[PDB]
Amino acid sequence: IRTGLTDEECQEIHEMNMLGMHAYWSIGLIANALAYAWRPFHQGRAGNRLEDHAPDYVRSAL
Amino acid sequence: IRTGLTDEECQEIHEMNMLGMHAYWSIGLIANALAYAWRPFHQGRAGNRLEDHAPDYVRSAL
Amino acid sequence: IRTGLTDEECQEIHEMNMLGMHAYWSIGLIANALAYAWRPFHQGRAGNRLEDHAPDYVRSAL
Amino acid sequence: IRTGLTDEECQEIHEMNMLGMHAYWSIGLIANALAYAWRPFHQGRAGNRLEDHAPDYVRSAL
Amino acid sequence: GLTDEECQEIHEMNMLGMHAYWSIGLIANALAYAWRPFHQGRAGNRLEDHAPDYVRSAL
Amino acid sequence: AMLDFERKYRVRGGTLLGGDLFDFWVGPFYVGFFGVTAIFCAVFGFLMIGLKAAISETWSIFQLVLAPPNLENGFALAPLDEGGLWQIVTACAIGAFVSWALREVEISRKLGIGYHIPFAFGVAISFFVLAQLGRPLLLGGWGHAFPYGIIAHLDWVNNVGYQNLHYHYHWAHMLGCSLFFATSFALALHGGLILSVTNPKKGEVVKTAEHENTFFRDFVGYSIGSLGIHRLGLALALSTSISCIFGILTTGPFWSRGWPEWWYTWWPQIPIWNW
Amino acid sequence: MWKLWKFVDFRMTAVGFHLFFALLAFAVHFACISSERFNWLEGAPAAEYYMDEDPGIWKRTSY
Amino acid sequence: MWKLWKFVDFRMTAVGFHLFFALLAFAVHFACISSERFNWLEGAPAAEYYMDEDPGIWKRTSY
Amino acid sequence: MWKLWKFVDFRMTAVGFHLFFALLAFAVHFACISSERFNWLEGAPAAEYYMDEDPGIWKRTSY
Amino acid sequence: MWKLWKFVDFRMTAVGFHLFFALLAFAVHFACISSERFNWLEGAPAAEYYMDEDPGIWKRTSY
Amino acid sequence: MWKLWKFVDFRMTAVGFHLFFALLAFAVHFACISSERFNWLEGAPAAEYYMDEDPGIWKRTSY
Amino acid sequence: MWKLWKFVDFRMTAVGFHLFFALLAFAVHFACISSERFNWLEGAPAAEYYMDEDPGIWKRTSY
Amino acid sequence: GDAGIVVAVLVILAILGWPNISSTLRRW
Amino acid sequence: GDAGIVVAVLVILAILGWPNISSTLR
Amino acid sequence: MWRIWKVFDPRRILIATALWLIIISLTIHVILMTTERFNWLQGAPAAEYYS
Amino acid sequence: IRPLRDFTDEEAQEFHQAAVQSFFLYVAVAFVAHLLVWAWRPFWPPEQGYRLEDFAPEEIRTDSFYSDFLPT
Amino acid sequence: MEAFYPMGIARFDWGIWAVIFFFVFLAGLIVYCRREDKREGYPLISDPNDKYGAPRLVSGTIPRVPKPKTFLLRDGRTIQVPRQEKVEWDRNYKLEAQPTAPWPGSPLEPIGNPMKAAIGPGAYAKREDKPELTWHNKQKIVPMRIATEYYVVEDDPDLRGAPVVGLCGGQGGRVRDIWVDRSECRIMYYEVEISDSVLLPQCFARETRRMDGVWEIRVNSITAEQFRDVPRLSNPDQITPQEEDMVCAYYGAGTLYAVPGRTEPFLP
Ligand code: A1LZM
Ligand code: A1LZM
Ligand code: A1LZM
Ligand code: A1LZM
Ligand code: A1LZM
Ligand code: A1LZM
Ligand code: A1LZM
Ligand SMILES: C/C=C1/c2cc3[nH]c4c(c3C)C(=O)[C@H](C(=O)OC)c4c3nc(cc4[nH]c(cc(n2)[C@@H]1C)c(C(C)=O)c4C)[C@@H](C)[C@@H]3CCC(=O)OC/C=C(/C)CCC[C@H](C)CC/C=C(\C)CCCC(C)C
Repeated sequence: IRTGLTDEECQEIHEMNMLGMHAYWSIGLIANALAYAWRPFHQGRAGNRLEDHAPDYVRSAL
Repeated sequence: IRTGLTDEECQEIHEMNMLGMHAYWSIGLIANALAYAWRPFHQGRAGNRLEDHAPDYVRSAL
Repeated sequence: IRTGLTDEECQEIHEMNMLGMHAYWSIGLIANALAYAWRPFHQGRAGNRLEDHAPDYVRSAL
Repeated sequence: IRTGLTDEECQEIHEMNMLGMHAYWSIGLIANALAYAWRPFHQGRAGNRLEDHAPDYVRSAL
Repeated sequence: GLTDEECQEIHEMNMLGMHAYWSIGLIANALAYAWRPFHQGRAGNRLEDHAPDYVRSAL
Repeated sequence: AMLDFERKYRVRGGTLLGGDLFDFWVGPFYVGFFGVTAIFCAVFGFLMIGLKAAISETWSIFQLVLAPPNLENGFALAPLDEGGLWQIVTACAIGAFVSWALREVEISRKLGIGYHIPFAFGVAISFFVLAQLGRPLLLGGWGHAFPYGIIAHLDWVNNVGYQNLHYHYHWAHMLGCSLFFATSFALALHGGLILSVTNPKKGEVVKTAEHENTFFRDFVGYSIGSLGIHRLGLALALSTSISCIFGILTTGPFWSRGWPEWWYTWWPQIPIWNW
Repeated sequence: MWKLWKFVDFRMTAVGFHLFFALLAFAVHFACISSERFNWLEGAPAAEYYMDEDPGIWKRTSY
Repeated sequence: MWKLWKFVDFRMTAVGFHLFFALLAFAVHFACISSERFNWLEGAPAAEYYMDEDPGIWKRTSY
Repeated sequence: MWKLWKFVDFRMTAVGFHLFFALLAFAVHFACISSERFNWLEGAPAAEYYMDEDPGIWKRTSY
Repeated sequence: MWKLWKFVDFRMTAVGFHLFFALLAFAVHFACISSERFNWLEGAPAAEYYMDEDPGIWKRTSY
Repeated sequence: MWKLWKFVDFRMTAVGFHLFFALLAFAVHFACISSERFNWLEGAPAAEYYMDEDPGIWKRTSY
Repeated sequence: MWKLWKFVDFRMTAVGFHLFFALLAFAVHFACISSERFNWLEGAPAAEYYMDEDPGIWKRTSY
Repeated sequence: GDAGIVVAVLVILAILGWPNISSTLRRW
Repeated sequence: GDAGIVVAVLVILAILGWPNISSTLR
Repeated sequence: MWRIWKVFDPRRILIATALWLIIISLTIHVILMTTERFNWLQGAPAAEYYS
Repeated sequence: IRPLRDFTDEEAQEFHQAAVQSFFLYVAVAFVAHLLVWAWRPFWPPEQGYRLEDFAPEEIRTDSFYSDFLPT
Repeated sequence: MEAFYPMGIARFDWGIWAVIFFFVFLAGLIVYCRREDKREGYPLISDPNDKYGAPRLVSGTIPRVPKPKTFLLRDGRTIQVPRQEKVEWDRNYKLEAQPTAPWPGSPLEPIGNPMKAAIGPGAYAKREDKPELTWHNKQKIVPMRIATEYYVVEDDPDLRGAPVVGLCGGQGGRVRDIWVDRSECRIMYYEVEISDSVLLPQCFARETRRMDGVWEIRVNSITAEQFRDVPRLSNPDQITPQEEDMVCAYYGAGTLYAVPGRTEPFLP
């Protein structure tokens, strides 16, 4: 029921856990900002389907 | 729960881990930079489908 | 195995390690350079498909 | 390697065995002679197929 | 373990076996090559390319 | 890299073929000469599978198949692009399975245990051999054996089953499906029983053989016991492999009509109820 | 939440999270590949390339 | 994170990372192979060979 | 990495690397075989035979 | 519920909830993908883009 | 390499080479049987029968 | 080579040789049966019956 | 050309990564 | 042509490697 | 590099190497058999001849 | 504990010398074999390639390395 | 790459997604089963026969060796698996053998008589030295001279007094009594008196009906002489799991070491 870790062991585990979690969180946030600026993830009410905005000759995989 | 490793063993394992992780990381960043300069991974709003930029005789697997 | 590897034992293992890894690395680099001078691995913007450069009678596996 | 039966036990077993085998043999010879006189088992050079000796209207299973 | 003289005997036996087989197989390959050389010339040795079109080729 | 008790048993001897030259361990694996030959046949057969993937341009474990030659080829050696690769891999698979079973014989000798495991594996190998040799011999060519593709041998199973219209009705298929279902049923029962005895609710003591015996006596009226469950399990799985042998060797060779028609041929006409 | 490691094994949590995030990176890259807009491997044009006004995300736009 | 090896086995971590990166290098190389633009084995032309403007990535280009 | 063998078994590492590189060398020689340009066994012509100019790799060539 | 950990295993509860919420996040992102209105990967238009009035949710609109 | 058998067991080396050479002889004879040029069992003609010039090996012959 | 039996079991050598030679006698007889020229059971004619000269084996014959 | 640059770079890496040269950088 | 060359090379190798001569150069 | 024989049995590495050599030798021979130019058994013409 | 046969450092050096010489002699023999194969038919394609279909007339049957058995 | 509402988009469908989820569960299940596999013999130990030391981090940890499992027993004992008495038994196990070669993975050749070495097929585990009881605290493995309630069924041969022959056919002894498992209702051992008494595991005994009509026990594992060296029982009328394990291991030793040939291949 208890891991048996001391408070100091838990605190060093937690500082590593915070560093890893928040480094991954921030790198992922920057990555998602870059991908969102590349192509916004969520369509507007008009959508972002190529069939609805590109001309007929532009093929769309639907 | 504890691996039994001392602080010295943990630190030398960590020196080796930082070496391997960051060497792989830098070599991979250079490799991805080379591949990105060869062909950028992410298409622009125009895309990079051959069908959309190349003439009809340029066969496209898409 | 009643004792772990000594620094001497580990060092003589790593001597062979580095010899093998770096010899394979250099021989592979030379082999890849030879194969690259034979036929460059990465296509230019024009590509290197035969269908895009060879005449019609030159059959291509696509 | 041996059954352990005495000479007299083997002799009485053999008496019963000769009795059974030769009684069966003679009864079978009488039965086969009766079946042979009824219809000889082995055809002559002419055979004994109905289709070869009977009129056409006599149906034969061959 | 294997003694010095036992390794000697094993060595002569191994030399005899390998060299006898090697020489017999070299003669066998020389005979099969003289019969029909194994490796085709630039023209190849397919029957279809050289036979007069009525010789059937399994190829 | 070695079990807490492993070194206590890692002794020389027990080899069928290999002496002390191949009698060693690489990591956990015992090698033996039959281990060497099993690795040879396995790696060469996988390299021939990769060769077929290369020549067929099929670099998909699912879409790639080494199919046997055509039926018109008969028993002849085929071109590697026309079933010859399948023949090479058939030899490789037979060799690898036999070498694996013989390495298991070696391991059983070294451990002093019976040869039951290599025997059961050899029953499975016997299925493979009779399917890839017995069916060609019965039907007159390597093309009647199943191919070597993860998904494509399923297509062969489909087509060979549907050659007899409704393959479910095959007597050997009915028996063997019953045997596979009984094998999974009995493996579920047996694993569940052993775990139930050794993992009761938290706070309960580990139960005994009497507990498991009375469990199945209370449950279904019969308990087959510790020895009986393993004997029955080996029997069920083996018998399902023999049923597989009979099924693959009879569908086509011994009945070219539908298995529904096979059932109609005898069962409805059994004179006790055909009137 | 350092005290979480008094009751929840950190090795379990970290190993499972790394396994799940390998799973999830594959899953999400698969989702991007499955989207024509987001399949960088096929490089389809974005609809913004052919639109004139910004489509928005929460912007109340009408046809 | 030198203290991670007080709690997490480094041999497990390094071996699993090397196995996963072998698998992932294979998977990523195959992902490139699946892509027409990036299949070096087939050597298809790049679309930039056929457009006289830089496509960009975040350039906000329009038709 | 000279201290790696104090922790990670060198026999395991060397054997596993040799086995994985055997598999990978098979996979890569087969990847060349799968490529028309790189299948040295079939010996298909390179597209450089039919183009006067050097295609480049990073060269910003245009149609 | 602070006394629930006197009677219910917290590591069991937390691990189970994290597993279940991983599955449920997958299933719910999936339910969004299953919807034409909500598949951001396919990016279909919203019906509000074409109708000139707010549809509402509880608004008692009439045709 | 006189002392090789002092170290490597010659007896099993010879037994294994005999088994492997039985397999190899079978394989090589089957390769010859598969070859139309070399299948003595079918007895197909040699192309040398129907060609006036010697085909040669390494002869640098031309059409 | 009389000393091979100081090292190699003659009983199993002879048994394996007899088994392999039974299998090989069957295989070779089946090879002859498979051959149309050599199948004595079917008794097909020899091409030498219809030839007007000796074909030879190493003779440099021409059409 | 680009291919010549790649081949030269690979050769240079092979020379520098050669054990007799890479081992000059050992620091124990 | 060169087929005779290969045959001669193989025959020479067989003669040299024969035990009665292979042992002379032991 | 001789110290690798303190790490690994020379006999076992020799067995693995001979196994690998047999495997790759047969694989290469069969691969050449699958080719047109290098299948000596099929005997196809070479492109240098312009058959 | 103590192995029956021991493999000393000098014995390891001697085996490594013998094995390196054996490997290099084996590689040299294999290289001579490869030189013979290359002189027979070079196995590195030139810029024009060496596909027989690219040089032979259509009366010469040329079969591609790739087969159409699995159109995937 | 069409959308497939409500079944997905491109290959991001729920066929493949239930496939992925089940493969994730199957991987977790294989990991769980591997951890359960690591409840015996783990953590791994490298081969002591090694010119190099032991790496600090040992193999067999990719699925972590789980926390030792607690078993509550009928006798009131709380045992912990891996049982440390077994681990220390393996650590301090007398080998009577040497590695054939100085590298890990080398087999062990016994120094002297391998029948008495308790090495390899003769090796045995540390087990309980108190005789096992049934649920009703009755002696679980008991001779029929004590458990008179147990009888050989009528259709089956009662081999009390039957000859026990060894590998070479020599008379190993005579069956004094049959040891049965009360819980399993099976013959566990044949007590074989030698002209002293030893035990013969039932799976090491072939009850063969001679053509005389006389039943005997054929023991392929060991010879008649080696019957004298079977580990004896500390108490004649009871056997502990340790003694069971010793006797079975002695006959397993015989399976490879009873005669010089059976440790050798057909062709070496
Ligand atoms: C055509 C044909 C071909 C080939 C060929 C072959 C064979 C046959 C083989 C091989 C190999 C091998 N490779 Mg190679 N290749 C190829 C390419 C390549 C690449 C690319 C880039 O692409 C890479 C990176 C490789 C690499 C390698 C390794 C990994 C291995 C080993 C070597 C070494 O050692 O290293 C060493 C060497 C080397 C090369 C390595 C290094 C680099 C550096 C860092 C740099 C990187 C960069 C990057 C990635 C970027 C890209 C860009 C583009 C523009 C996009 N490969 C081609 C395609 N192969 C092998 C193996 O596998 O083994 C196992 C074999 O067998
Ligand atoms: C149709 C109708 C029929 C019949 C009928 C019947 C029934 C139903 C039955 C019988 C029998 C029986 N048989 Mg008879 N058969 C028949 C014929 C015959 C023959 C011929 C050849 O053909 C034989 C040899 C017999 C014989 C016999 C035995 C083996 C058994 C037993 C019995 C006795 O013992 O006598 C007895 C015996 C006796 C008869 C024997 C005899 C020696 C002898 C002299 C010697 C000489 C031989 C020969 C072969 C000569 C040939 C001729 C030619 C070819 C010209 N079978 C028919 C076809 N079954 C039984 C049984 O099997 O049981 C097990 C029964 O049930
Ligand atoms: C339409 C069509 C159809 C069909 C088809 C058909 C035909 C033709 C046939 C069959 C079969 C049958 N199946 Mg079937 N199916 C159906 C379905 C069904 C069902 C349901 C639910 O519905 C069920 C449950 C069923 C099942 C069955 C069973 C029983 C069987 C199978 C199994 C086997 O065989 O395998 C058997 C198999 C075996 C034994 C195998 C062995 C390996 C070897 C050595 C081992 C090794 C290997 C390897 C690779 C190694 C690995 C490595 C690691 C990984 C590292 N079904 C449909 C209807 N079907 C067979 C027989 O007959 O049997 C009897 C045959 O022939
Ligand atoms: C076409 C072709 C291609 C490629 C190629 C290849 C091969 C072959 C390989 C690879 C890899 C690898 N990569 Mg790559 N790529 C690619 C892309 C990519 C990406 C994207 C997103 O795009 C990423 C992120 C990656 C990354 C990576 C890693 C993870 C690994 C390692 C490296 C390292 O370590 O570092 C390196 C790292 C790195 C680079 C990263 C860093 C952060 C960064 C800056 C930040 C940002 C991010 C993000 C995500 C955002 C963006 C998006 C948008 C839309 C804009 N990859 C392409 C598509 N590959 C490898 C592997 O897998 O291993 C196992 C291999 O083999
Ligand atoms: C196209 C493409 C794409 C992408 C992509 C990718 C890849 C490839 C990857 C990724 C990721 C990842 N992401 Mg992403 N994305 C995307 C989107 C998204 C979203 C949405 C909403 O949409 C989200 C929320 C995400 C998120 C994420 C995370 C979770 C991870 C981790 C990282 C981090 O940490 O960051 C960090 C974190 C983060 C970013 C998160 C944040 C919170 C926030 C503020 C809140 C939220 C909001 C919401 C939900 C609302 C809705 C909206 C409306 C509807 C309007 N993603 C797209 C679609 N990716 C990764 C993974 O998986 O891991 C493993 C990877 O690999
Ligand atoms: C009495 C007594 C005796 C004996 C003895 C003895 C001794 C001591 C010895 C011997 C030997 C021997 N053998 Mg004997 N034997 C006897 C018999 C016999 C017979 C009959 C049947 O009669 C026969 C046939 C025999 C054969 C033999 C062989 C196997 C060997 C040789 C080797 C060689 O080869 O060289 C030589 C060398 C060489 C040849 C080298 C080879 C490259 C490699 C691999 C190849 C591979 C290849 C591949 C893989 C690829 C192809 C493919 C195709 C394309 C597909 N024997 C008697 C019994 N023995 C040796 C050995 O083993 O080694 C170690 C020795 O030492
Ligand atoms: C057509 C048909 C045919 C044949 C036939 C037969 C039969 C049936 C048999 C045989 C054999 C045998 N071979 Mg022969 N061949 C053939 C060819 C050949 C070759 C080539 C060159 O190609 C080789 C290398 C061989 C080799 C041999 C050995 C290894 C073994 C043993 C022999 C001895 O011992 O001596 C002998 C030995 C010897 C000859 C070896 C040596 C040289 C050296 C290294 C050099 C090499 C070179 C190279 C590879 C390159 C050139 C080519 C080009 C392309 C120009 N084979 C053909 C194709 N088979 C056997 C076996 O397998 O074993 C078991 C048998 O049975
Ligand atoms: C009635 C009894 C049965 C039984 C019993 C039993 N099977 C055992 C043992 C015991 C006692 C073992 O003791 C042994 C073992 O070690 O693992 C536990 C073993 C094993 N069986 C395996 C696979 C298995 N077995 C199956 C069926 C039963 N197995 C029946 C039900 C099935 C199917 C389809 O039902 C499968 C896929 C492996 C995991 C392992 C062998 C490894 C090998 O052969 O090495 C050799 C090593 C390798 C890598 C083999 C590669 C050889 C060729 C060249 C590779 C190409 C493969 C083929 C051509 C096969 C056809 C492909 C299909 C797509 C068409």
